[PDB]
Amino acid sequence: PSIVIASAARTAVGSFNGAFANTPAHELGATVISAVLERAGVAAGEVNEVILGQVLPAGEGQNPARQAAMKAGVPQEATAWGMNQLCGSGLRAVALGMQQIATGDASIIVAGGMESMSMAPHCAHLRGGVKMGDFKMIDTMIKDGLTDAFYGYHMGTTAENVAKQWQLSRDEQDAFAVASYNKAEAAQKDGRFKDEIVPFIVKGGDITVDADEEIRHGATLDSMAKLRPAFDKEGTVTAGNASGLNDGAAAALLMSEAEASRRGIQPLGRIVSWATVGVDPKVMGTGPIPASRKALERAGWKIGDLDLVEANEAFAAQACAVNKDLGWDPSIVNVNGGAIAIGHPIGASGARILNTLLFEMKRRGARKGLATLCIGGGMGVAMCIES
Amino acid sequence: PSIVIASAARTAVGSFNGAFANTPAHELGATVISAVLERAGVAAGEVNEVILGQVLPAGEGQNPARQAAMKAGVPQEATAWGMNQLCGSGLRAVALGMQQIATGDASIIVAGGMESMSMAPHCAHLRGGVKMGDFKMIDTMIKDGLTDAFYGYHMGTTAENVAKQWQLSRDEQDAFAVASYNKAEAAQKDGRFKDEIVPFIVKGRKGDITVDADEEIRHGATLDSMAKLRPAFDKEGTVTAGNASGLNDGAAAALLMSEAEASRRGIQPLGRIVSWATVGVDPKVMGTGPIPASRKALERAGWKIGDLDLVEANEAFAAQACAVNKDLGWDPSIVNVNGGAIAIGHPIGASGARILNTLLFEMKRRGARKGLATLCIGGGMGVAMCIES
Amino acid sequence: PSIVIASAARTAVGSFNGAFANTPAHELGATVISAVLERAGVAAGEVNEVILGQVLPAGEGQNPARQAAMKAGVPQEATAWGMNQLCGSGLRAVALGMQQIATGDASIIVAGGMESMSMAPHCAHLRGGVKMGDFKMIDTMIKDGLTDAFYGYHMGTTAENVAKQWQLSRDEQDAFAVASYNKAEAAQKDGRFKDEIVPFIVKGRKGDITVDADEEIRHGATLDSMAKLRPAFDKEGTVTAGNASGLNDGAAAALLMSEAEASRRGIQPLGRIVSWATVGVDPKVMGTGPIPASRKALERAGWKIGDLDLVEANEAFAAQACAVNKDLGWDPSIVNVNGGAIAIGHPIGASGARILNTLLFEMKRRGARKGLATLCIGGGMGVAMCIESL
Amino acid sequence: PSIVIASAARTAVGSFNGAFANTPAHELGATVISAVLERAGVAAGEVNEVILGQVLPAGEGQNPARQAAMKAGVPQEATAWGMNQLCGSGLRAVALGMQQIATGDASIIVAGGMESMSMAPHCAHLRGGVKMGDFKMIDTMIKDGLTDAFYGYHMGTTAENVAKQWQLSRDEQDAFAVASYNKAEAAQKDGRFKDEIVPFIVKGDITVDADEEIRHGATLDSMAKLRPAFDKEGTVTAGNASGLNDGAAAALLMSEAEASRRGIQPLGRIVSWATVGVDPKVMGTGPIPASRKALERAGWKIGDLDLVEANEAFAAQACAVNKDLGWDPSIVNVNGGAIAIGHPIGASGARILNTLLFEMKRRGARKGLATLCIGGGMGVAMCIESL
Ligand SMILES: CC(C)(COP(=O)(O)OP(=O)(O)OC[C@H]1O[C@@H](n2cnc3c(N)ncnc32)[C@H](O)[C@@H]1OP(=O)(O)O)[C@@H](O)C(=O)NCCC(=O)NCCS
Ligand SMILES: CC(C)(COP(=O)(O)OP(=O)(O)OC[C@H]1O[C@@H](n2cnc3c(N)ncnc32)[C@H](O)[C@@H]1OP(=O)(O)O)[C@@H](O)C(=O)NCCC(=O)NCCS
Ligand SMILES: CC(C)(COP(=O)(O)OP(=O)(O)OC[C@H]1O[C@@H](n2cnc3c(N)ncnc32)[C@H](O)[C@@H]1OP(=O)(O)O)[C@@H](O)C(=O)NCCC(=O)NCCS
Ligand SMILES: CC(C)(COP(=O)(O)OP(=O)(O)OC[C@H]1O[C@@H](n2cnc3c(N)ncnc32)[C@H](O)[C@@H]1OP(=O)(O)O)[C@@H](O)C(=O)NCCC(=O)NCCS
Repeated sequence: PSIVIASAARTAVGSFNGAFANTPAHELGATVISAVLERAGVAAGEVNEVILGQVLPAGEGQNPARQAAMKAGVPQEATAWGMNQLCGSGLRAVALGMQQIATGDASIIVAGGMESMSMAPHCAHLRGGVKMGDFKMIDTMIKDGLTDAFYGYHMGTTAENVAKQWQLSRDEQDAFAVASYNKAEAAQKDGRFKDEIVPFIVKGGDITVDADEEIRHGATLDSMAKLRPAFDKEGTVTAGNASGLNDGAAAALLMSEAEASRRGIQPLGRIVSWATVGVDPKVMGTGPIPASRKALERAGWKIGDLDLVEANEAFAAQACAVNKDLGWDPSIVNVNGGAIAIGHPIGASGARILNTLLFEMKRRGARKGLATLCIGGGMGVAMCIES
Repeated sequence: PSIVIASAARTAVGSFNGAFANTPAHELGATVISAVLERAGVAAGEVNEVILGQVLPAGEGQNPARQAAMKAGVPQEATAWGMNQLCGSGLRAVALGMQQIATGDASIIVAGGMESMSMAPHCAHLRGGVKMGDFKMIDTMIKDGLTDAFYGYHMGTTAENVAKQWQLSRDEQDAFAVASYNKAEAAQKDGRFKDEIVPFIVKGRKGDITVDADEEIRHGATLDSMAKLRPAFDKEGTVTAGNASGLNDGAAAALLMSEAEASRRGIQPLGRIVSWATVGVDPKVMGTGPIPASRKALERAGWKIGDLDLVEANEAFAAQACAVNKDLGWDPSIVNVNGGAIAIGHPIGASGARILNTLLFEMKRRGARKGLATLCIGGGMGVAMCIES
Repeated sequence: PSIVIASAARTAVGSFNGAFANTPAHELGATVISAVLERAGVAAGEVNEVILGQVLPAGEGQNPARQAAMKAGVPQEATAWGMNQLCGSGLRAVALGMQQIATGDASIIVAGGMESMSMAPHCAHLRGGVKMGDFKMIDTMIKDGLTDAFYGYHMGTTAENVAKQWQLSRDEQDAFAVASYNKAEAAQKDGRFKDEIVPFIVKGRKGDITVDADEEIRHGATLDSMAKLRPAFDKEGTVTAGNASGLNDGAAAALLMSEAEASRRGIQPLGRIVSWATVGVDPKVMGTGPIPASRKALERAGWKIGDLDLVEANEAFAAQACAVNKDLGWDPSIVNVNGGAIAIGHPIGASGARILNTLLFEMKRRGARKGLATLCIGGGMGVAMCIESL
Repeated sequence: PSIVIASAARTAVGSFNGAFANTPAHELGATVISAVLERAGVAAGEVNEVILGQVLPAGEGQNPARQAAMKAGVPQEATAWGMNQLCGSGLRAVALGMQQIATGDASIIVAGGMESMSMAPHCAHLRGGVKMGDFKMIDTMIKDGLTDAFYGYHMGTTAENVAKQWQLSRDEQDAFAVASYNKAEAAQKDGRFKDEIVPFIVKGDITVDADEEIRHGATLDSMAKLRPAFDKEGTVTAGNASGLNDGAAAALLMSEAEASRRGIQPLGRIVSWATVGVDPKVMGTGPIPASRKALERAGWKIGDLDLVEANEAFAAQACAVNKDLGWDPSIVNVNGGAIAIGHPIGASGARILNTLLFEMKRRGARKGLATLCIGGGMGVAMCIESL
C-alpha cells in the first residue's frame, strides 16, 4: 500500500477583495484539477473521486466539489464531495484520498482544497420571523471561519493566549513576520513559485493571474511596529504578524506507486505517514506540536531526519511556539516564506503548503519533508513526505 | 481488517420548523454522540475522531462537528470534522470512519450525520456593495441543498425526468407513497422505532419538551387526499408534496470499531460492514444513482441481489424509488419494511445514517443476516453499503 | 371663513400582526376615503385634495396617499400627499386641510391618517458595502416611529420621565389603564363605535374576512393581572405593556368643506373647526405636549377649560395621560368617555384622526356643544383642535 | 395677508454617493435652516414652525425635520414636521408654510426640502417570516421614489411616453440636455450660484460649495453614444435625464408687514400657487395645467412672465412643457436645470425656488414662476413677484 503524489498545482493566492474578488471557489478549484491531470499526463476520465476541502461554501450551490470536478472535465462517472476541518481541510483531504487508494476502493484521486473568502456572504436566520426589534446580519467568514465556537472570540485572541503563555513579545513576533516576508519576496523574484503555480484567467478584458498578490514590496521592521493591535486594545497580534483573508485553491493527484510506475510518471513524493491530534481551544496554535510528533512516530523518523518543513504561519505567535517546542532547524522551516506573506485561504491552506513543500524538495533534492498546520477549535494535522 | 458497528442511535425526525425549529444541528448531534457511547459501554475519553455529515452549516460556527463532540463529552485531545456529499453524507461518513480504523490510524470512531434545515439562514454577498437596485436574499437550504448547480432546477425536477424516462404514472407514485405512509404508521404504533430513537430534550424557557417520536408520520394517509395535491415542481408534472420527501431536522450516528476490539470489551455489535461503494450518474437523472452503487457494493461484497434479507433504499421521491426497485428487481416486501423518507422525513446531512439505523435495528429485530442501505445524491451520485449481522 | 367637518369614518383598530397583518396602509385609507364621501353624499369627482398622515411608508411605493385616493375613486385631476408629524399626523392633516379651504385654494378636502405598523419593514444602508463584520438590520417601526432621535431611548422611557416628575405610582397607572379598558369594553358592547367604524374586507387567500370591531379591546381586564406584568422599558420602572398603548394598524379620515358649501348641499355637519394649535416641549417629557397645545387652542377659540363638554385626549401612556388631566384640571368624567388608546389601540399615523372620529360621533349622540381633541407627539410636541357643533 | 420670502439658501447639490455619500438629510437641512436665519437677521428663537419636504426618510429616525430644527438652534417650543408630495415636496412646503401665516396660525416659517438619496437603505418586510424560498431586499429609493405605483415602471418610462406623444426625437432631447449643461457650467464659472449656495462642511473636514454634478465640456457626440437607460429601444438616456442627488434648500417666510417692521428687503412676494393632477402615464406634463392655474390665480398672462424656473426631470418632459405653454425658452432656466445641476427629490422644489429668487434680484425681474412635475401624475407651480 504505497501511495504517491504524481503531480500537484495551485493557483496564486489572491488578496481579500482583490483579483479573485468575484470568482467562486470552485472556479479556482477546477483550474487546479485540470492542471494536476495535465502535468501528470492522466486523462480526466481516469479520476475516480475528487476530494476538496472548503470551509465557506454558503451560496455557491450544491456540492461545490462536484462543480469543480465537472467544470475541470472530470466525467460524471466519478464522484465528488467536500469536507471541513477548517484550516487542515486541504491537508486532511489529501490523507483521505490516500486512504481511498490504500483500502482498494479507488485508484486515482484528486485531493486538495479551495476557498473564496471574498465571496463569503452575510447571513441571518429569518424563517421564524422577526416580530420586533433589530437583528444582526452575520458575516459567515468571521462566524464560521474565524470565531471560536466555545469561547466566542477570534482566532487572533487564541494567538494572544499562545503569546502570553509562551512569553512571546511584540518584537519577537514582528521579527518572525519580517523574516517570512523577506523569504517569500526573495522566492517570487527567483521564480521558485512558478512550477507550483498554475495561471488562472479571470474572464471579466480578460486578466491572467499567476503571481501571489499578497506579497508587499519592501516590508520594513519599522512599518511592522507602527501597526495597532487588531484583537486586544493592549495586545501583541497585529495585521503585520498575522495571516490575512485570502482566496485560492490547491490540489494534488494521488495514485499508487505501482500505478505511477506503469504510467511512466515520476511522482513528487510518497505519503509515508499522517496524523491529526486535538488540543485546548484556548491555544489552538499549538496543534501542530503533538500532530507532528505523532506523524514522525508513525513514519519511524526523528525530528533531525527532516530535510524540509512547512509549518503554516496562521499567526507569528503560534509559529514561534511550534518551532521552539519541536526544536527543528528554523533554516529548513518555510524556506520560501509562510502564510503571513503568501496568504491564508482557509480551505486551501493545507494543500497550498503541500505544493510548496513538494516542489521545493525536488528543487533542492530534499529527501524527507513534513507539512503541518494548526486548526481552529484546538486541533492539528501533519503529514510526512519522502521524495 | 474487520470493522463492526458496535452501537447506533438517532433522534426523532422533526418537521420543518417544528419541534427542532430553533435547535442547532450540533445539539442534535451531541445527543446522538452521547447515546452511541452509552449504548456500547464506551467512555468518551476513548473516542479518536468524530465524523459528521452536514450540508447546511452556515451560521452555526466553526466546525459544528467539533462543537457536537465537545458538548457530548468527547475530550479536546480527539479530533472532529464535517463532510458534505449531500444526501449521502450521513452514510459516507460511516464508510469514511470505517477506513480510519482499517488503515490503523484510529481505534474508535463516531460517524454519522446531523442536519437542521429549519435553522438554515438566508444569505447574500454584500462585500462589494449594492450601489443601486434590488438584490435577492438567497435561501441557503434551497440553493446549497435542493437546487442542481448545473441545470438550476429543483431536485423534484430530476424526479420528473426519472418518472418520464421510466414511465411512472401519477397513480403508481401515489400508490408507492401510500404504502410508505402505512408502513411507517404501523411501525410507530408497534414501537419498532423505540430502540433506535434516543429522546432529545428541547431545553426551553417556558418548560422543557422531550421529543422521542417522528412527527412527520401522518395517521391515515388516504389515496384520495394524495390525488388532490398539486404538482410541486412542474405545472403539468407528477411529483407532489405527498409523493416526495419533505424538509426535516434530525441527527444519527454509529460507533465504529474493529471486530477484535468489540470482542475484547464484551461488546455485541449490530453488524459488520462488508462493503461500500459510490458511483456517479447524470445530474439530470440523479435518482438513478443508487442503481450502479448497489451493483458495485454487492459486487464488492461477493453477494447477489437474492442474498439480501433486508433493504433500505432512501425514498427521496416516489418516482426515483420505484425505478430503483424495478431495476434491481429485489422483493419489495423487504425494502423499507417500516416506511421511508416520504413518511419519516429526509434530513439531508443525516439521512444516510438515519436509514442505516433503521436497517441495523430491524435486522436485529427479525434476525436478518444480510442487508443493504443506499441513497441518491444530488448532482448525479449514489452511495451504498452492505451490512451483515 | 368657517370650515366644517361634513363626515367622518375610521376602520377598526387592528392588533399588531393581526387582522391587518398583510394589508398595506393605503388599502385601509381607500376604504375610509370612500366612506366619508358616501356618508356626506359627496362624489369622489368633487374632491380637490387628499391629505393623509403616515409615519411608516417605507416599502409601500410612491406617495401612498395618492394610491389610497386613486383606489377610492378620486380622479387623477385631484392631488394627494402625505405628511409626518408622528403621533399627531392624523389630526394635523385635518388642520392642514382646513387651511386649504381657508385660503381659498380648495373646496372639498379629505384629510386624515393611515398606518400599518405590521407592514413596517426592516432596513439597512448597503450602498457603501459591508467589507467585513456584522451589520444591523434596523426595524423601521422602532427607529423611525418609537425611538427618540435626541436621547436614543424608547417613547416608553419618556413616559417614565413623566411619571417620576408627577410622582405617579404603578398602582395609579394600572388603575387608569383598567378604567380605560372598562370604558372601551362598555362602549363596544353598547355599540357606540358602530357609527364611526366602517367595515374593512380583508381580501385573503382562503376567503374574505370583514373586520368591523376593534380587536385590541380585551374583555374583563383585571387589576391583578395588570399588576403582575413586568416593566417593558426600565428593569425597575413603572410602564408596562398593560398600562401602555400597543402597536396597531388602522386608518381614519374626515371630509372638510366650508359651512356655506355644506349649507348649499343640505349637509348637516358633525362639527365646526373653531381653533387648532401645536406647541413643542422638551423631548424628555414628550407626553406633556397636550398641556400647552390645548391651552393655546382654547385661547385661540376664546374658550375656558370649563366650557368644554367633551375631551378626547390620546392615551399614549398611563403616566402621560394622568399628568395631562392633573395639569389642565378638566373633569375626568368628560375625558375619553368611551375609552382610549390603551384599550382601543394606537396606530401612530392615524391616531390623530382616530380620536377625532370618536369625539365627533360622541358629541352628536349626547348633544355636546364644545369639544377638544389633543395628542402628544414624539420629539416633544403637542397638537390640539377645538370643535363646535352646529 | 401678503406673504413674502425674506431669505433663501441651499446647499450644493451632491452627486450620488459623492461628497454627501454618508451625510444624513437632516444634517443638510440644519445648515440651510441656519443660513436662511443669518441672511435675514432673524434669530432661531423667533421661528414658529419648520416644514421640510422629504420623500426618503427611512432609517434617519423620528421626524428628521425636528432633528434639523433642533440642531440648527430652533428652540423646543417651536414645532416641525415633514411632508411628502414627491418631487414637488420642496416647493409645496413653501406653499404650506405660506398658508400658516395667511390663516394667522404662525408668524415666521422656515419651509423647504431635504433629500439624501445616497443614504436611502434597502428594506424588506420580515415580521411574518420567510418560511421557504428567496425574497427581495427592496431599494427604497427606487421603490418609494422613482417607481410608479400604478403601472410599475420607472419615471424614465413615463418620459418615454411623453416623448412618443409629443414626438420628441433623440436628437432634440440630446440638444436640450447639452444646452442645459452649457448654461449651468457658464453660470458656475461666472459665480451666479455663489449667492444661493451656503457652504457645507462634511465633518479631515471637506467644505462643499459647488455643485459637483456639473461636467465641464459636455459634448453632443458623447451624448449620442449613450445607450437608453429605461427602454432597450427608447430615447431617454443617462445624459438627457436628471440623476440621483443629495441636497437641501429652504426659505424664510413672513408677512410683508412683518418684514417691513424688521427693515428686511424680501426676495419676492408669493402671489399665487397651484397644484393639479394629470395621468400618471405622462406625469411630466404636470406643470402644464399647474402653471396655468397659478397664472389664473395670480391674474397674470403667460406673456407677463419675466423669468421661469421649470425643473428638468427629463429632456422629453421639459421640451413638451415649453412647447405647450409656449413661453419664451430664453427666459426658462437661464442658469441651467436639473439635468446638469441634479435632482434631489425632496429638495428640488425649493432648489429651483432658490435659483428663481436670486436670479430675479440679479436682473431686476418683477414676475417669476417656479414649477415641477410630480410622480403619480401631478404638478405644482408658484408665482413670485418682486418687491
Ligand atoms: C488583519 C486582520 C486581522 C483584519 O484587519 P484588516 O483591517 O482586514 O487589515 P487591513 O489590511 O484591511 O488594514 C491593515 C492596515 O495595516 C497595514 N499593514 C498590514 N500589514 C502590514 C505590513 N506587513 N507591513 C506594513 N504595514 C502593514 C495595511 O496597509 C493597512 O493600512 P491601514 O491602517 O490604512 O488600514 C485580518 O488579516 C484577519 O482577520 N486575520 C485573521 C486570520 C485568521 O484568523 N485565520 C484563521 C487561521 S487561525
Ligand atoms: C415537495 C416540497 C416542495 C413540499 O413543499 P411544501 O408545500 O412546504 O410541503 P407542505 O406539506 O408543507 O404543504 C403541502 C400541502 O399538501 C398537504 N400534504 C402534503 N403531503 C400530504 C400527504 N402525503 N397526504 C395528504 N396531504 C398532504 C400538506 O398538509 C399541505 O397542505 P396545504 O395544501 O394546505 O399547504 C418540499 O418538501 C420538497 O422540496 N421536498 C424535496 C426536498 C429534497 O430535495 N429532498 C432530498 C431529495 S434529493
Ligand atoms: C409596550 C410594548 C413594548 C409591548 O411589547 P409587546 O411584546 O408587543 O407586549 P405584548 O402585548 O406582545 O405581550 C405582553 C405580555 O403582557 C400581557 N398583557 C398585555 N397587556 C395586558 C393587559 N392589558 N392586561 C393583562 N395582561 C396584559 C400579554 O398577554 C403578554 O403576556 P404573554 O407574553 O405571556 O402573551 C409595545 O406595546 C410598545 O412598544 N408600545 C409603545 C407604544 C408607543 O410608543 N406608542 C407611540 C406613542 S408616543
Ligand atoms: C438615468 C440613471 C439610471 C443613471 O444611469 P446610471 O445607472 O446611474 O449610470 P451613470 O449615472 O453612472 O452614467 C452611466 C454612464 O453614462 C455616462 N454619462 C452620464 N452622463 C453623461 C453626460 N451628461 N455626457 C456624457 N456622458 C455621460 C457616465 O460617465 C457613465 O459612463 P460609465 O458607465 O462608463 O461610468 C439615473 O440617474 C436615474 O434614474 N435618473 C432618473 C431620476 C428621476 O427619475 N428622478 C425623478 C424625476 S420625476
